[PDB]
Amino acid sequence: KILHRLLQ
Amino acid sequence: ASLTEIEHLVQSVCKSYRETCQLRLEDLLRQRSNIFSREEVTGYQRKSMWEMWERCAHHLTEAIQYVVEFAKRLSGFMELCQNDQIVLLKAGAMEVVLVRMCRAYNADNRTVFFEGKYGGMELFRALGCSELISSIFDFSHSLSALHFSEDEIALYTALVLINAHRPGLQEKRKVEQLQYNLELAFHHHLCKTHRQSILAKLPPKGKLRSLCSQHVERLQIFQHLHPIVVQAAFPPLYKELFS
Ligand SMILES: CCS(=O)(=O)c1ccc(CC(=O)Nc2ccc(-c3ccc(CC(C)C)c(C#N)c3)c(C(F)(F)F)c2)cc1
Repeated sequence: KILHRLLQ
Repeated sequence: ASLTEIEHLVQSVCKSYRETCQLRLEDLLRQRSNIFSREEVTGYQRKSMWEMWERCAHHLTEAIQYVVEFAKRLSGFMELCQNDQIVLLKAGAMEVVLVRMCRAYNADNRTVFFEGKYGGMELFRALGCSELISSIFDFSHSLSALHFSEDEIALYTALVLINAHRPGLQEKRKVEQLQYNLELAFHHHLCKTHRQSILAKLPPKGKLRSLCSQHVERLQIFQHLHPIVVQAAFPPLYKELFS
């Protein structure tokens, strides 16, 4: 879920 | 596709890279005389395996964060679906960092920039990953012999990321199209700058794949030895990408 937060 | 369109992509990719390159090349070059002393090296070697692993995982995570930003600013990337964005980053983020690392590598004395100073591979002996470390150093040495300009690193790393062969892609054709446009941009730039000689000297995909596989394997070995350390002390993003 960290990748997800970074992308938006 | 016009020639003006391709040139526009070249400059867009180069700009995206400059804005996300982490350290300016000049700053890395200026610090090359700043080399860890024998005492500082011994200091690193006496550190515990798990502390050294944690430190390396943190710095990799920092580097990876800049690559994620590179991707976000990379023409076409955010137009791909989120599934594919994640697939490409999971498979390519570490590979990009490994390529970018040649900038911080000094081929004259075989040292790499790490925590403020330059040190050889003996610096990392506490990790217990001699084969991995020497492979990374060998890969960086091979890349250094090509004498990449910053623009070349920008274009080459864009292609390392935008790879339509990555398993798990839902919109393969869309990624294929962007990859092809970036290949044109990269190869056009090499043609214009009379640097097509480097194409044959670029390392095969398997070299980068090997490094990432070794990294994952050495992590698994370590995480078996110190599971609570990884759970408690490793960066969340690192675990998401590599565990
Ligand atoms: C990359 C963008 S830059 O602006 O050029 C830049 C920006 C900053 C830096 C400093 C830096 O973070 N160096 C550093 C950090 C960790 C490591 C490293 C250490 C050990 C391991 C094996 C371990 C995980 C079991 C791995 C792996 N895989 C990577 C290295 C180097 F690879 F050299 F050993 C250097 C260097 C360039």
